[PDB]
Formats: sequence, C-alpha cells, structure tokens
Amino acid sequence: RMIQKFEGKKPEIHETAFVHPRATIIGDVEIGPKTSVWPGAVIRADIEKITIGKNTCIKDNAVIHPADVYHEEEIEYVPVKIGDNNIIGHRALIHGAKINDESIVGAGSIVFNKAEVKTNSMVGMGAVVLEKQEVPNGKIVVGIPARVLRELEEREIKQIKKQADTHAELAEHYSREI
Amino acid sequence: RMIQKFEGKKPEIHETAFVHPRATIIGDVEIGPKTSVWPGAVIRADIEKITIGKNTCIKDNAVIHPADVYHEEEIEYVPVKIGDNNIIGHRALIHGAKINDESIVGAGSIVFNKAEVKTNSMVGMGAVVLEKQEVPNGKIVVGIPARVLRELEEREIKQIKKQADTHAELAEHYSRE
Amino acid sequence: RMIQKFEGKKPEIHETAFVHPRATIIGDVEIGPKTSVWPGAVIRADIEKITIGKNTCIKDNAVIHPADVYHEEEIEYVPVKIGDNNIIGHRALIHGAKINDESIVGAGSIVFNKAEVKTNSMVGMGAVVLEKQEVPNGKIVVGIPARVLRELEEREIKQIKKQADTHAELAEHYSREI
Ligand code: NA
Ligand code: NA
Ligand code: NA
Ligand SMILES: [Zn+2]
Ligand SMILES: [Zn+2]
Ligand SMILES: [Zn+2]
Repeated sequence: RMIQKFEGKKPEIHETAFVHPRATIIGDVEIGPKTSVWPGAVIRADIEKITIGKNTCIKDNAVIHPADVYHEEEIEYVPVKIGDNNIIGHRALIHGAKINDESIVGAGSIVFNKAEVKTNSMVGMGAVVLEKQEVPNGKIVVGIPARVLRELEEREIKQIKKQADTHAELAEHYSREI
Repeated sequence: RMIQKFEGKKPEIHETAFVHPRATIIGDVEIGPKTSVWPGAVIRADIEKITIGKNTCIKDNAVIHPADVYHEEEIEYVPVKIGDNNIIGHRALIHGAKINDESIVGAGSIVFNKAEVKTNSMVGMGAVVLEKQEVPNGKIVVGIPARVLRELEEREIKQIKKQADTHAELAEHYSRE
Repeated sequence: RMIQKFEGKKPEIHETAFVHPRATIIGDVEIGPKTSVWPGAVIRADIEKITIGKNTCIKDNAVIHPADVYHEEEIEYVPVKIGDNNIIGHRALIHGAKINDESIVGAGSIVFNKAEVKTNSMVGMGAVVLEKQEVPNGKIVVGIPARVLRELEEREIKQIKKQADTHAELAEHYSREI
C-alpha cells in the first residue's frame, strides 16, 4: 500500500511477491517472485537502486538503504543487492551491502557499506559486519565487529533454503486474504 | 488501525488494553487488561500464538514473533508467552520465547527461541539471550551472548512494577484522546 | 500524516522541515528548519519534551523518547534535546539524552538516560552509551558498553556537516513530490 515513487522511479514488484501494507517500498526497488516484505520493513531506494531476488524474506522492522560515502570530495552512492532464498531477519539493517544466495542475516544485525554476505553463510544476531567486510561461505559471524565463530553444519546450511520456502508459503497465505 | 485477521484467527484484545494505531497486531494474539502497544511495534501471531498478560508495555518498534525451528525433518513452531507487569523495551525482539512476570527486557535486546526470562529479572540493553537460555530470577544479564552481570537490588525489583504502572497510566491517557 | 497531539501539546514543526508520512510524531515535539524524519521513525514527546534543531536527520526506524528515571519516591522525567547538523542513524535509540551539534549517532546504537553526545563526536554502530555517559568532543565510541576507540581525523569531522546537507537536500526533493 505504501509503494512510493521517487524522481519518477517506481518499485518493480513481481506479481507473486507479497508486500505487507505496513511495509514501505520507495523509489528504485526491484523485488523478485515469491519474495516477502513484512510489517515495518523499509526498503528505501532513493539515493541509489535496491535489487532483491526471488524467494527472499525481508522480516519485520528491517531497514534496507543504499550507502552514501564521503571518503572522496565527490559523494558516492552504493546500491543494495540481495540474492535468492535469503532470510533478512527481524530488525536487520542492510546498508549499501551485497547479500548473495541462501544466507541468513540474523535478527538485529547490521551489514554495512560495500560488505558482502556470501552464499550459505550467517550473520549472527546483533552482529555488525563492517565496511568492505566479507562473510565467508559456510560460516557464521558474530559480535561487534563481526568475527568468524565456526563453520555451519551441512544440515544448518540445507535448512536455510527450507526456511526460505516456509516463509514464502506463509506469504502466499497472506496474499489470499486481500 | 491495523488489527488484522490471519486464517480466521482474530486478535483477542482486552477492552482496557491500548494499541496505538501505528502498531501492528496480526492473527492469534491475546492481550490482557491495561497492556499497552506503542508505535511501530509488530505483534505477528501467524505461525503460532502470542499471549501477552496484564499491565505489560510493548514499547516502540519492538517485534514479537513465534519461532520456526527446523529439526531433521519436522518444523516446530514455538509460541510467545509474555506475563504480567513486564516492560518489553524500545526495539526489543521476543522470538518464540517466554517472559514471566515483573521483568524488564531492555531496549534493543533479543530474547530468542525457547529462551525464558524469569520473574524479577532484567535483559540488559542490546543483549542477546540465545536459544534455550534462562535469565535467572533476581539477576541482570548483559552482552552478546547474554551472561549474568550481578543480582538486582531489592529497590531495583520494586521499581519494575512501579514502571509498569506508570506506563499503563500513560496508555490510559492516550485512550481518552 | 501521523502528526499526533498529546495532552494539549502538538508537534511544532518548521515549514522547511520534512516528515515522511510513515514517521510518527507525538506530543511536545519541536523540529527546526531543514530537519528530516524518515519512514518508521518515532518521536514520542509524551512524558516530557523532545527538541530537535536544524538540518538534523532522524533516519528510518529511529526512536526518540524521554526517560522515566525511578528514584526512591519521586519519578524524574528527562527531555531529549538534539542540536543542529546531526545524523541520528537507522534504528538508533535516543532515550532521554542530549545530542549537541554536528555529530553522528550510528545505526542501531543507543544513547540512554541523561547521556550526552558532544559536538563533532561519533557513536559507533550497535554501541550503547550508558546512563550519564559523555561521548567526548572529537572522539568516536564503540561497543557495549560504549568505549572510546580513537580521535576523529579532521577530514571525518568535515564530512559530518556535508552528510547532513546531503540528507537535507534529499528531503527537499521528497517534499516537492507530495
Ligand atoms: Na501452496
Ligand atoms: Na487514572
Ligand atoms: Na536545492
Ligand atoms: Zn542510510
Ligand atoms: Zn520470526
Ligand atoms: Zn522510553
């Protein structure tokens, strides 16, 4: 319901995506099929693009915003790219960062400017992934700053895709009730 | 303004409870007398039940959601249960966990799946109570993950109930406008 | 949209300030010129005043609330006071605190009761500035609790004002559409 234009850029949302009325999608946003956006989530693509893939969960009160960078006298803007089968947890912040496929950004965590969360990895709850930091494949990072705790079990990795499916099926049932 | 059905289940909100119109309540929610829910708070009972008791405050941008837990084949859904006289702080997350009576969940903190905040305890600000962890009676926990800092002094415990009453009174004044 | 009145007192918002429809402003709030408030932000001046200066940014899902401090008998209510050219970051909490001029409160951080963020200082992401804690002029604090990390370089301080202007200009373009 709050699908807002900005500078004549309107969100492109796939017809099988679900955006809850209490989420806020602004500007140059792209959302793929079966991707869900939940109450209070703000996806604000005003200063640069936000691209979200298919079958991804943007959980409640999560904020997604491109970065404005001031290390050069000319101001620079970094887009957000989020891949497929991801869980962006309750109250997580994705700030000018890249999330690849089948990964979990834990609840309340921050993934900051030019960072990259690689496929089949986890950002731990409340963790802060710093500027340009890389979360490696098959690992979980925790704390502030985010540091590697351990490798993920092969079951833990396989249940990410299963979580993405569960939450996409949930979103489908929301869609059926206007 | 956003009390929403889900799969036939409607939020059962007591008449003396206050839900700010900018809060979001969905599905199988039970909210008791004098309990307040503040702007941006999301209480989403779609995958399981959320039960909140009486005189409890769910402060701004707090999120309450049942847990989906993934066993070898079955998916376990874990309901949220929050008791009486609690302060769920600004931007806190209660996720498939249990809060008992007269406790403070501090601002920005997380109480995770299957965790338990016992009566007369505190989760400190920004702390993360990991799954199946108990915050014991009469104690504060801090940091990530949450670990015991010290005992709550006798005065500190009595001011929890007093704070809950102050916030329930504040909500009463919101209801009249 | 949600500029709510409380107990007779209505938000006093300058004509050049910008409040996004999805922000919530309640009660005894004072907002200076060129200041911007963004989706999901809550500025709730109900138990005491909140004063925000000019050219300041209250980013998405940020919460500003006065403090209720509990003494042996009486209850003290502490106002929020936020100065000029500040950045209150995505999902930050300013709770009964004082923020002076040209500072950054980092994303997801807490500035709690009777605390003070001095001019040209910086609260790190996910940090928790405790009760009555000062964030000193020229310095950056991090972690839980908030510990001084280092002095800010002269270039970094110069970019605080520039970031405030960039976001004030952004808000200007939002206000020209609706
Ligand atoms: Na189906
Ligand atoms: Na009364
Ligand atoms: Na201009
Ligand atoms: Zn931003
Ligand atoms: Zn959840
Ligand atoms: Zn408060």
